[PDB]
Amino acid sequence: DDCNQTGQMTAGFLDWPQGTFASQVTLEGDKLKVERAIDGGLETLRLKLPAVVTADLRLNEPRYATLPNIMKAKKKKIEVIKPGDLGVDLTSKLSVISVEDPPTTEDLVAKLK
Amino acid sequence: LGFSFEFTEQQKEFQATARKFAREEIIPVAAEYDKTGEYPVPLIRRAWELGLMNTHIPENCGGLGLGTFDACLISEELAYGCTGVQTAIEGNSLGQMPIIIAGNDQQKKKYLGRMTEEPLMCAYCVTEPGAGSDVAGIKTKAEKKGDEYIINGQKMWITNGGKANWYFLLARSDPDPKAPANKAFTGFIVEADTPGIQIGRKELNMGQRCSDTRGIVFEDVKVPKENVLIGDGAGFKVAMGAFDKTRPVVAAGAVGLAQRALDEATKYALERKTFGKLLVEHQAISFMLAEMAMKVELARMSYQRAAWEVDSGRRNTYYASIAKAFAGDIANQLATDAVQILGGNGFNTEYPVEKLMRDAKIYQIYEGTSQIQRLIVAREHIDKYKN
Amino acid sequence: LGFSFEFTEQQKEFQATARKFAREEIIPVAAEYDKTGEYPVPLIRRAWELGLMNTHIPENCGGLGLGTFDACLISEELAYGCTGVQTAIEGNSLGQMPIIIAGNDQQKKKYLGRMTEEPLMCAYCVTEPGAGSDVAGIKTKAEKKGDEYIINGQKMWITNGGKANWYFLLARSDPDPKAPANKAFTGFIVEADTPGIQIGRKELNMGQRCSDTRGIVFEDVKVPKENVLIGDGAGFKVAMGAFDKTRPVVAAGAVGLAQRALDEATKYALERKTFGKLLVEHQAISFMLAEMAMKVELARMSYQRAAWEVDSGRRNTYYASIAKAFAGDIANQLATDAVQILGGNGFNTEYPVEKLMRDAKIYQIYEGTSQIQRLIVAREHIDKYK
Amino acid sequence: LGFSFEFTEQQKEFQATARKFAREEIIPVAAEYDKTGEYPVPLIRRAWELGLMNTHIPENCGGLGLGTFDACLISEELAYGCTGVQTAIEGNSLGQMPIIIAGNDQQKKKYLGRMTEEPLMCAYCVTEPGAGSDVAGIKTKAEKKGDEYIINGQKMWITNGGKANWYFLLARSDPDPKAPANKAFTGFIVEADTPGIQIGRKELNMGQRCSDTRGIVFEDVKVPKENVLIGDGAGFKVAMGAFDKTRPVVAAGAVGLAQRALDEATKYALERKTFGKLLVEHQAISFMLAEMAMKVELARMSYQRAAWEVDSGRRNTYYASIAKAFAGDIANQLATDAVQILGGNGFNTEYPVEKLMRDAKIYQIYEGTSQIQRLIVAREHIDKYKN
Amino acid sequence: GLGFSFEFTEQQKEFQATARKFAREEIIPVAAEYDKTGEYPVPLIRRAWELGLMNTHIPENCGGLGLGTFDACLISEELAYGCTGVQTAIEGNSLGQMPIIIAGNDQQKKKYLGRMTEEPLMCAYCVTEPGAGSDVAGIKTKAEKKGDEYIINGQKMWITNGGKANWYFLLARSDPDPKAPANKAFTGFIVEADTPGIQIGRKELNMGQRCSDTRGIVFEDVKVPKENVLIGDGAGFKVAMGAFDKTRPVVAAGAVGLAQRALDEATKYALERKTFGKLLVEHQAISFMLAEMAMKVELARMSYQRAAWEVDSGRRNTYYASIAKAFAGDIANQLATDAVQILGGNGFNTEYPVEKLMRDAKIYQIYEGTSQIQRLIVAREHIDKYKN
Ligand SMILES: Cc1cc2nc3c(=O)[nH]c(=O)nc-3n(C[C@H](O)[C@H](O)[C@H](O)COP(=O)(O)OP(=O)(O)OC[C@H]3O[C@@H](n4cnc5c(N)ncnc54)[C@H](O)[C@@H]3O)c2cc1C
Ligand SMILES: Cc1cc2nc3c(=O)[nH]c(=O)nc-3n(C[C@H](O)[C@H](O)[C@H](O)COP(=O)(O)OP(=O)(O)OC[C@H]3O[C@@H](n4cnc5c(N)ncnc54)[C@H](O)[C@@H]3O)c2cc1C
Ligand SMILES: Cc1cc2nc3c(=O)[nH]c(=O)nc-3n(C[C@H](O)[C@H](O)[C@H](O)COP(=O)(O)OP(=O)(O)OC[C@H]3O[C@@H](n4cnc5c(N)ncnc54)[C@H](O)[C@@H]3O)c2cc1C
Ligand SMILES: Cc1cc2nc3c(=O)[nH]c(=O)nc-3n(C[C@H](O)[C@H](O)[C@H](O)COP(=O)(O)OP(=O)(O)OC[C@H]3O[C@@H](n4cnc5c(N)ncnc54)[C@H](O)[C@@H]3O)c2cc1C
Repeated sequence: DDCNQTGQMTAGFLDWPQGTFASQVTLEGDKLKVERAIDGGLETLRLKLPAVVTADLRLNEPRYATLPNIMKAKKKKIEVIKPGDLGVDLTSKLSVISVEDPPTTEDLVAKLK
Repeated sequence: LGFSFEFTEQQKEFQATARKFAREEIIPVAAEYDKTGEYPVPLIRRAWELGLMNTHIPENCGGLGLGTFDACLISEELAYGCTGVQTAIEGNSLGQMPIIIAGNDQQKKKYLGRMTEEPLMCAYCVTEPGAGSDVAGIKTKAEKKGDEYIINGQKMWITNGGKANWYFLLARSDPDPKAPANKAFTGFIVEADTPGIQIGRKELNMGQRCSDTRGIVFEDVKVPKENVLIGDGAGFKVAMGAFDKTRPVVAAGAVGLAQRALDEATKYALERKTFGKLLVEHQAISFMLAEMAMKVELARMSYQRAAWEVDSGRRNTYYASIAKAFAGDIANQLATDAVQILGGNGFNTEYPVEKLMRDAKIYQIYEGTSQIQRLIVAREHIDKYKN
Repeated sequence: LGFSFEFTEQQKEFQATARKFAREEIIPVAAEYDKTGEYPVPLIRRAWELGLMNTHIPENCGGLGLGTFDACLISEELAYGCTGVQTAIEGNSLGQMPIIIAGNDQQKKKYLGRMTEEPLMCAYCVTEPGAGSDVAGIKTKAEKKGDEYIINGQKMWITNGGKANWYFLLARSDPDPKAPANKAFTGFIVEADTPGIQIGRKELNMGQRCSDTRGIVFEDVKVPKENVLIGDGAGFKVAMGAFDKTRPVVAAGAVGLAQRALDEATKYALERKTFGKLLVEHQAISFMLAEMAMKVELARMSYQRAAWEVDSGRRNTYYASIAKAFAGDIANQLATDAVQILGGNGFNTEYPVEKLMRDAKIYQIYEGTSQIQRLIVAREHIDKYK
Repeated sequence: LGFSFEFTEQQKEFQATARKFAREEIIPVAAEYDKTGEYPVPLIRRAWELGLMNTHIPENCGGLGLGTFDACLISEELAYGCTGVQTAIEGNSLGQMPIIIAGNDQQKKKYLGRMTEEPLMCAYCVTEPGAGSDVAGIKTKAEKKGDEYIINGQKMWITNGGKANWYFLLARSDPDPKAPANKAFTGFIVEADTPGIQIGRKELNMGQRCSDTRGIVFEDVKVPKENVLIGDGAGFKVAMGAFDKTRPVVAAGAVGLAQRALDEATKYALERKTFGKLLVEHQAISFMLAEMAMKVELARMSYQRAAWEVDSGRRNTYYASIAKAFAGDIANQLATDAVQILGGNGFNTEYPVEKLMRDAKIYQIYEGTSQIQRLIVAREHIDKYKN
Repeated sequence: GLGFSFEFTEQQKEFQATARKFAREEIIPVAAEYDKTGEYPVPLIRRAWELGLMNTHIPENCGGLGLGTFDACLISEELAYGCTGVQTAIEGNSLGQMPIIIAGNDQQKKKYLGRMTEEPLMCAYCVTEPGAGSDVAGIKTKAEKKGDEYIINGQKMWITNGGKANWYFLLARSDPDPKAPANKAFTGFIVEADTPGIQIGRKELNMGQRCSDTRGIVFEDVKVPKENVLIGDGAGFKVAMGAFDKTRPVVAAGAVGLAQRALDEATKYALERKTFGKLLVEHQAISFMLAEMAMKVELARMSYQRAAWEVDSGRRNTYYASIAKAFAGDIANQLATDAVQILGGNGFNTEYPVEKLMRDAKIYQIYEGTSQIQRLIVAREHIDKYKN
């Protein structure tokens, strides 16, 4: 869906601070130092620590599901539940109308802009 | 009970890892290693770190104790990146298999254990300069002398031949030529740093060039008696039992390559225009791609069938030799056509298909040639009908 | 889960019945029926009794309600005995399929129901003197004309054409030649003794001679609006939809005959001697035998796969066209090969293989020729790369 | 010298006669004779009249004294009409050849002359139920009893077997099983109405249905020693030597069948439309016709090669067996493909291709099987290299 | 005339022995070094020129021998048996020369054919482009007439002898209107390699025929004198087309030379290597393979002979040359892989002759018109006999 909303939105409902698009993370006790990727470069933040952080590309290189551990993970547990339980609705005043397909230098810097 | 062509979720996650490593780490350097013919160490160590090697080794030796089916789905993925590197790490199951199927409890925790601890290679040495297909014309002699044996002779075309910690070794036990093959040969576990052993220079072949292959000369090589596999004369059964569990994996290798050939030819056919149209709009090219797709899909199932039969406890000689003969064959057919569709570019050394043609030819020769596969299938077939 | 290549215990039961029927009852008379070419009415009825026919009809309508994978099982066993016989039987599933997948409960209870209660036949009418492979080329006209349509035109090569109770018919219901396949064809069920329906002479083909294949014309044939399949102009979608669940089975037919070819050839090589040796002991003949084995095993898996795909919920189009394409070709290779092994005898009518060769050519033609199959596969394949 | 692929002017007109005949007189009745199995006596007599039969018979017996190349080009034009009717005409030259090459002047003027005088048939007799391919395994007894031999046994599959004035018969004289083929069998000429000769019924084959093909039984049959060909135990050479001059014309038969199937598929593909285009505008149909026309053209040169070789004093064996193998294989390939191009019409009896496919199959079998043709080629070939 | 003959002229038996002696005494001994290194085999090319086995189509009045297409095929088969890389480098000359032979004037022929007579210069056929090979009519290299010259702008791809050539035959787009047909859109030039504007690219690295140089060439403002245009403006596509009648058979002879080498190798070896107690040739399957391989070669040989005989007779031979190049190329690949196969593991190994033959052969189904293209031509020729 290319959204970029859930992290932010979760952080709002808990009223916790959000550290969006993180390139780096540290605990400084009951505070998180969060580097984040903004348009010009990297801004740094500090957050009181119930917190919400959304991983950006830069943050890390994810690891491989190691064959041994794929097996070991078949043991570990997974509680399976409903949204109805947690006390959440679901009904949605959004609706998709459609999903189509994509289709001098004075003109050109104009047609990039 | 019931036919199923769907993987376990465990196998899916295996395939996904195998495939992440194949596309991400093998492919981007596979031409580089084919060009230099250098043994691909960093990748073998990575694959070992990921748990993708020595997959048959049982749990009580610190192994994963996984099926023939799992090896096959894994190794199709590695092959798709490169059959040179897939063959390298396949050499281990080959050398290991006899010990897994024929070794005692100390033999097993000794030679299998170490594979669990570091990434060491092993190889299977049977072929000699005078015999490959006719395994029963092996003439490397092995004499009992007290508490041990004296191995004398020369082995050819051995994968990991210069890279192995240890060898499965098959050698002629009995001088009597009236001796039945089935009881004429002994099979050993033979550490590679034994005195007498002379590994040769790297063999330069047309294909799978980064894989290590070489001749070995054994002179007066002392093998401790408690590394004999089952007994004297026992080797021939042992060596032959191995294939059940390894032939499917070689076939699965071939489809890997065929699949690669198919994707490379299908991408190009969607870019290149001739006479104002994409190549896919040329019925002859579609016909070609269809047939490649047919051959791959059946090749795939065939190795899937052989892997399932042995995993079910049954023996699979018929099905496995079907899979190798067909896979071998269609890997080659698919390599050339991929070259052909790419055209002039396909014949060039910076496009990725030319390597596949060169890599592919091996699959009609090692691990049993296209001819001796058909004798095996014919023999199993005929036997179903006689009293 | 995991992969499995084992039949279910109940499937083995089906297979067992089908094998025993084919070898005990079909084989003994298959050659007479090939010589004479008369429609094998006993064995049909008999197949009907043993439950090896109309396997697709849901229990809803007193059918046995089995999948495509079961229909393939049985069809291979029947075909091993005879593809003429086995074709006439599959003729009925061809006819049923469009109603099975696209009828309402009335249409199903009515036209599938009756098949349950007695061994009635039925046929699939699409091919025409001018179009076969190109289904959007059919010209047979249906004009809406009240609470009913009027059918005009000529179909051709209809299995069971002259032995059927009713027909799936497909006709050009939009006269504007610019209209698409999707909107231009309506598909009907059509009772055979409807006035206008003129059934032709029996056609005389190379093979599957006991099969009833014939032409049939329609002159102002009236068909009630109650018998339209999904609605006006859904004929194409419908006719097309049948193929997923029929082609796998046509391929099992091909595999059956392949198996038979190979069995005959192998028996003969084990007992015939030349240059002092059983034919088996010549490396050439061995290699032949082995290559044929290969082909069969592979052809069988291909169909088993397509069937499972469709029984599992999903479209099997790519898979079913691969199985058809390959089973059909290797059937023709096996049969001429099997003739080759028997030598002079092989070319002779008093031996069983010569028949196989004449039977097997059809499997590269009907239900979509080898070439059309390949277009489909290319299409399915290629679309996966954009 | 210099290569040439142009006919003599005579050869060109011989071709026209045979083509006039086949297209006017054979073609419009061929399917009728196929449907019925009636031995086509009007056409044989007609072919005899036009000098298109017994063409190998020397001049000094009143035959045309033509060469193998001539007989080949005639034989193609005939086969194109029908291989049922031309196999019956060729039968004659098969019966006549072992007398042409190995008979004495008496033998020739008597048994060849009558062929020259009226439309008689003769036949060739070697095959038995027990053997066809393995000629050195024939068991028909030929014992020296007087100024004669007594002939006991059974021949099977004999073209014109029920229609011949006389037979070339091959039977095993030396009863010591330890004797070579070289010395073991005798060739004979045998008047058909000799007593002791019981001719069985017309066998029914898939194809060449108008050709007459049957078994002959030989109960105590008395043959004059005069009807021996050169002497005792020389029968194998004579029957082997016949093939140089016959194997080429069989190949030319195959090609005629091939050329017919090509034309029919071409004529049709230029009239049938599908998906808006003519068949011929679908690249795959184009490629089939193109692979077909390649195949006919190469088989023709091959039989032409082998005719020329022998017509010029040379031994044929390699070039004749190549052309026999190849013409045979491709006729079968051409017939299915022609049935294929015509679709459902192809499969049906009202069209000319269904016949072609059933006719085409004996070409892999008789006058030497496909398999043994390769044993011959193999052999001739390996022999240029044995130093 | 007289009937058929498959007998060489005495004179042609003499050409045959010379090419063979060369191929066998001089090429064979060194082809695997030149294949291993990609080194352009200058001695052998000079030695083949010396011996008059090169530029043989050149007519006598330009200093050549004016040999036919049959003669040229004999000789190539012989060279190709030794090495296809070498023979391709020799052969390129004929391809470059051919449009000048068939379409050049007296000043053009004398000047540019004639110089080939007195030194072993090379020339090249400059057609294929990054974007078009099979579809000749898709080439876009520009030629605009500006003065009594033309100015060539374009890039060329896969040019055999491309960086070794005294001059080039070059095909270029003369007509800017893209709607302009192939019969009007193109003009063929003779271009001297040392013209300013011409930049020879790097040696391109292929699977096979590695000693042959094949190269990209870029033309940047290249000045071409009006007198080096072939028949005139817009004749380019016919002139390039016409070169093929005389050349297809010879590349077919090349494929046959390599085919025959493969056979001879695999036969020699199957008469010394034994398995299971017997020699390879006593195993039936191997024997059958050698047999089918021998068929394949004999038939290919006749096929190209027939093509060559047709054009020497003053007939256009499109149909027959296309069967040759289709059949010869398909079977050269077939024979190569079998030869490997029969040598088992050794065959896959680089110290044995055959793997190379397998790497060498694939190009025969690509260049001088793909396998598929040849079938389109054969189809078109075949079907026209039936349109009335
Ligand atoms: C890259 C590579 C890696 C290898 N790795 C190993 C390895 O790690 N371990 C190992 O033990 N070996 C290995 N080998 C050797 C390989 O297994 C053998 O080459 C193969 O078994 C074929 O044997 P051969 O080369 O001796 O050929 P041969 O046995 O001489 O066979 C020659 C040819 O004749 C055919 N032939 C032989 N006998 C018959 C017959 N009975 N009937 C019909 N045809 C016959 C063969 O199919 C082949 O085409 C490797 C080989 C290669 C090329
Ligand atoms: C014994 C028999 C029984 C039959 N029974 C039935 C039945 O009961 N019900 C029914 O509806 N039909 C039936 N048919 C019809 C059968 O399915 C058709 O013959 C088949 O679909 C092919 O169509 P066609 O004969 O019109 O050939 P065509 O469509 O004319 O095909 C001619 C040739 O051209 C090729 N071709 C056609 N279009 C293309 C193109 N797109 N691109 C490349 N190649 C192309 C074909 O592959 C073929 O080789 C039967 C046919 C037979 C022979
Ligand atoms: C229409 C017809 C007309 C005939 N007319 C005549 C005639 O007029 N005169 C006459 O003498 N005969 C005639 N024959 C007989 C015919 O020539 C034989 O059928 C033929 O020689 C093949 O021999 P077979 O039938 O005994 O096959 P078999 O010898 O039993 O062989 C059967 C199969 O095994 C194969 N095979 C046998 N040996 C080997 C081997 N060592 N290695 C590999 N493969 C092997 C064969 O190729 C064949 O595929 C005719 C046959 C037919 C069908
Ligand atoms: C080693 C080498 C040397 C060469 N030397 C020369 C030389 O010196 N001079 C020169 O001019 N060129 C030379 N070439 C170029 C060569 O001739 C071309 O590569 C060839 O003619 C066609 O190549 P392509 O790469 O453009 O094929 P593409 O046009 O990219 O075709 C790719 C594939 O599509 C298929 N295809 C394309 N169009 C159709 C269609 N309409 N219908 C069916 N199939 C189709 C082709 O068969 C082929 O398999 C050389 C090439 C090589 C590899």
